[PDB]
Amino acid sequence: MKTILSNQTVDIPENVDITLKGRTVIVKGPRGTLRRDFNHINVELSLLGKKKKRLRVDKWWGNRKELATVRTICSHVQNMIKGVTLGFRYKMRSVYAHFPINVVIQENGSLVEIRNFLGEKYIRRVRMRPGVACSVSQAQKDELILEGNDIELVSNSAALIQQATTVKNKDIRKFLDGIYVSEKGTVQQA
Amino acid sequence: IIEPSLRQLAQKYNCDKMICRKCYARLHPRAVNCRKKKCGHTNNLRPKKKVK
Amino acid sequence: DRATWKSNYFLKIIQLLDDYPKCFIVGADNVGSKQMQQIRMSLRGKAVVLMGKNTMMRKAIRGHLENNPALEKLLPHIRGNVGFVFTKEDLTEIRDMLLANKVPAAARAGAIAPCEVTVPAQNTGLGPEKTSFFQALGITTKISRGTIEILSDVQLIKTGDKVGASEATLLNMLNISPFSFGLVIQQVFDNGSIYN
Amino acid sequence: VFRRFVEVGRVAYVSFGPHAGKLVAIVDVIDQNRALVDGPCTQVRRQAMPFKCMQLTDFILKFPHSAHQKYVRQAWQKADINTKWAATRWAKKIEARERKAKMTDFDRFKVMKAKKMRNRIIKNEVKKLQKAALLKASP
Amino acid sequence: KASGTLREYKVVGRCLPTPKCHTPPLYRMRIFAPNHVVAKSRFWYFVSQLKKMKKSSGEIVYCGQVFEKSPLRVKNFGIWLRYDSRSGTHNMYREYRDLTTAGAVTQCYRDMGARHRARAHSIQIMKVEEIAASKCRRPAVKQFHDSKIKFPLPHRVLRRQHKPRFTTKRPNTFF
RNA sequence: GCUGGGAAGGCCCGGCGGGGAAGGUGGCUCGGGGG
RNA sequence: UGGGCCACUUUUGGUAAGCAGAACUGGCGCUGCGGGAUGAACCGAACGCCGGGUUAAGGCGCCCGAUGCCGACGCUCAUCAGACCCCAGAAAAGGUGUUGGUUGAUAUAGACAGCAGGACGGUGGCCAUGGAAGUCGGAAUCCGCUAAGGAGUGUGUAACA
RNA sequence: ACGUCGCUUUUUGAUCCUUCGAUGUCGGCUCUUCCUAUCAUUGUGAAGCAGAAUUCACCAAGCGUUGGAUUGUUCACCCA
RNA sequence: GGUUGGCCUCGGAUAGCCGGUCCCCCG
Ligand SMILES: [K+]
Ligand SMILES: [K+]
Ligand SMILES: [K+]
Ligand SMILES: [K+]
Ligand SMILES: [K+]
Ligand SMILES: [K+]
Ligand SMILES: [K+]
Ligand SMILES: [Mg+2]
Ligand SMILES: [Mg+2]
Ligand SMILES: [Mg+2]
Ligand SMILES: [Mg+2]
Ligand SMILES: [Mg+2]
Ligand SMILES: [Mg+2]
Ligand SMILES: [Mg+2]
Ligand SMILES: [Mg+2]
Ligand SMILES: [Mg+2]
Ligand SMILES: [Mg+2]
Ligand SMILES: [Mg+2]
Ligand SMILES: [Mg+2]
Ligand SMILES: [Mg+2]
Ligand SMILES: [Mg+2]
Ligand SMILES: [Mg+2]
Ligand SMILES: [Mg+2]
Ligand SMILES: [Mg+2]
Ligand SMILES: [Mg+2]
Ligand SMILES: [Zn+2]
Repeated sequence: MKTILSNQTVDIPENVDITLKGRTVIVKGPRGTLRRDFNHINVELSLLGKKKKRLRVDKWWGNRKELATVRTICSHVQNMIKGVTLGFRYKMRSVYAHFPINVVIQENGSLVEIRNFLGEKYIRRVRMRPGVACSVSQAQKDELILEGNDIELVSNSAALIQQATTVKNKDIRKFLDGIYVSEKGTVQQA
Repeated sequence: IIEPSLRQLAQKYNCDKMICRKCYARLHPRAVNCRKKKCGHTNNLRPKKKVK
Repeated sequence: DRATWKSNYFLKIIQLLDDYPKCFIVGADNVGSKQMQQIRMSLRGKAVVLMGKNTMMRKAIRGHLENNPALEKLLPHIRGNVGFVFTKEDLTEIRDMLLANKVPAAARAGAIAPCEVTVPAQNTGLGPEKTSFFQALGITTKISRGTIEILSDVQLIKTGDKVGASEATLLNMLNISPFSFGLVIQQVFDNGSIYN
Repeated sequence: VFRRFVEVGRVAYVSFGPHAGKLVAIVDVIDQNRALVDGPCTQVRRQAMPFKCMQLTDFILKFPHSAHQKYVRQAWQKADINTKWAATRWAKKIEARERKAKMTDFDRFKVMKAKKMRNRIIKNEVKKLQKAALLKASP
Repeated sequence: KASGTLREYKVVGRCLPTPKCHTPPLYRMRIFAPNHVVAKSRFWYFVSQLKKMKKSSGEIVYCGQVFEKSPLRVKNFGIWLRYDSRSGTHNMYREYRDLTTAGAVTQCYRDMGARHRARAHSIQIMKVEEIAASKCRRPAVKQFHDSKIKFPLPHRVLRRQHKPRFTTKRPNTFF
């Protein structure tokens, strides 16, 4: 069955404006600019209000598979609004049983040094994605704070760190050591 | 000597998971069907066995 | 059975609200089953309390109300986990005893703490085999007279924070009063009147 | 993005089929592929018609769906589509394309003569404008 | 049975009069067939299943096409049918929108072939009925019950791909 | 030529009407906009 | 001439066989031609030497004659897709991929899914016992508060919790 | 387990279609290539995976898979 | 032995394109 119209609207806040160039959404909030294209999805994007700034996504004559993309675009756009207004902050805890994992943050938070993961002498060098800054928190002893505007980039940077500290040739249920994403949140808390 | 709350966090990514009985795929705890073609997306799943 | 159970409930509420012209609406916090029996015993000698699905309450007092007026004021007021208590006594004698018969419920895991409780420095008195819980939470203790003794006060918990799974068990073994809270009244209804 | 929509009262131009070159009004829609179609002032009686042969215009009539032909004709005649259609660039390109096809051998000769003179006068003036604009002496 | 654009036929038959019952009862059926020859053949197929009749023991007294009584009106058709799958026989209820009853039945024969690989000889139409818009059960049919229905034609594919076969301009799809 | 002596359909605002409704017009109510 | 063989269907032995043995009709042998790429037996059709017209079976992206139809309606994405009698490869069993259908059920007296509270007393119910308290087992399956609690669905504990 | 569905042609049968105016008939030696139903090695998932060791499974045939005693042996068995 | 006028050029999108013009920024 092909459904005539599947549509869904996201509400743009006042401090952020959205500009459309075809299926290319440019989000210009107070924390920067986020730009991402959706030319791989055949949808219609429209800015509705001059007062409340509504963005509506429409799919005409869609099958089940391509109705699933309507809310995917809306969720991606809402993350752009969230990123440019509040930012994205991922907190990572470095858990270990015996050898403490020493983390050194190199230039501008773009390189992460893992020294003593499970006591081995190999040095792990993980590069942050562009626009993502890593830092060592001052609140808890073993935290890493990943801050950025794009949830795609911040979360993938966090996954790079987590997958770098992977135990091999041992029982992962017993050797739980590593750096894991503790919570996912924002900056500015609003 | 891992303090318990961080022990739970590590177990979230290492232990609290489902295993496909046909292709041993490591799945999220709420999985009902395996995500992999090579077993045919079977619903023959079992919990990952604990060290307890 | 659901139709009969719902119909039985409608007959019960409508006959009870016609019988009792004075009632309080009361909110239900995290009140355990042992407490509802406690209040139900302490109340049934002279009054009755009714609790259940809020929609059953709105529907009963919307279709079978037309016999009497002044009852529609409850319709915009029965919201959330709230119910009625029906009484024939005065307001003061029922409110004060309702507030008096509080039950000191223990702190469950994953429950918020609106109150702040701090353990003092005193001889706990339990056996010298429970130091693991004190060591896990970070309380330094030494054995005195074959018992565990707290050398200084430590700030166990704050207002409005999460109770740890291994933190609530130290409350239970120490037998102190945690944050506790009962069947608190929302507002009253006296023959078509709203007060505090 | 979309500006022209299939809807009740939407006037469509028939591109091919037995009714090619006609204007019709969409009265009702069926099964996504076809529509109830009626052109009372363009000699197309009510009938089903695939959406593939339609090309939507910018004219929308106001009548309820599945209304009788009389009401469609009244809506078509009031604010008449026939004169409005003939005034559009779309229609006069259709008409121009038609008269060029029916042009005879004598007309082809006279067009060849007129085009020859017109192009020489225009292309003269282009050279003059080029030569004039070539006088740019400034820092 | 093959197909094409099916037509509705009103076929009336009866047994031959025998010196047991002088006036045997008359029976009527609605047959959707490409032509009256097939319609008469399918009539004997059905009355033989229901009653104890044969073409040789009976006769057909009438076989005329049933013209659609409102071919200018859009209506929803509910069709009850039984078909034999590769592994059994199933009863189906299906809905279609069309201007004619025979057009709706023709849609059903194509749809059963497309979705269930059912050939016409396996399909057995047992009830065709014009249903009200509020009695429809299929969402594909129901979504067209909108007095303000409005939809664009999104990605118009060029169909004259060989006239011209070679060109300078790439085709437009937004119209 | 035949057919349901075709079925529909067009015009006569079809006229005296009756009934039914809904893919519900106007109006009214509620919720969002342009001076 | 008295070696036959093949195909539809019927049919005996055999696990089966491009095996062995019968019945019936047709065929190959003795037969070319169109189609099945190719092929004794399949499908069409049987043949003097030619011109024109039309077909059969089979086809009409290109090889390669013919769709270079503004063909109709759907279904399907395959990191071994599929693609035409004989025929030249596949089963049981699975899929929360998608499509259609059957039956049943819940729901404004508010379903479903999520987030958040309650989830009790007799009773740590009886007989098993070393502890089996709801959860190692054999039987029973009740009462009250009830909105609701099973004298218990699973985790867990030696038993508890 | 009781049952039941397959695959393979490295076993052995079954058949007798090709070869009886002849296709040199076992084993070993030598040498190349191919298959994967993977013994090892690379990368992984699972465990009754603490480590060590081992077992099951996936992508996977790139690379390697040996020296000897007895036997014509193929096989077999033992030594290292 | 063929042949029987030429086309001298945006990039491309397709749920979109093409053309023109005033301010801003690039010498
Ligand atoms: K003879
Ligand atoms: K003889
Ligand atoms: K063999
Ligand atoms: K042989
Ligand atoms: K020989
Ligand atoms: K040898
Ligand atoms: K040897
Ligand atoms: Mg979400
Ligand atoms: Mg190991
Ligand atoms: Mg002989
Ligand atoms: Mg013989
Ligand atoms: Mg034989
Ligand atoms: Mg033989
Ligand atoms: Mg011979
Ligand atoms: Mg012969
Ligand atoms: Mg022949
Ligand atoms: Mg041939
Ligand atoms: Mg072939
Ligand atoms: Mg000829
Ligand atoms: Mg061919
Ligand atoms: Mg050709
Ligand atoms: Mg020879
Ligand atoms: Mg020789
Ligand atoms: Mg030789
Ligand atoms: Mg393999
Ligand atoms: Zn699997």
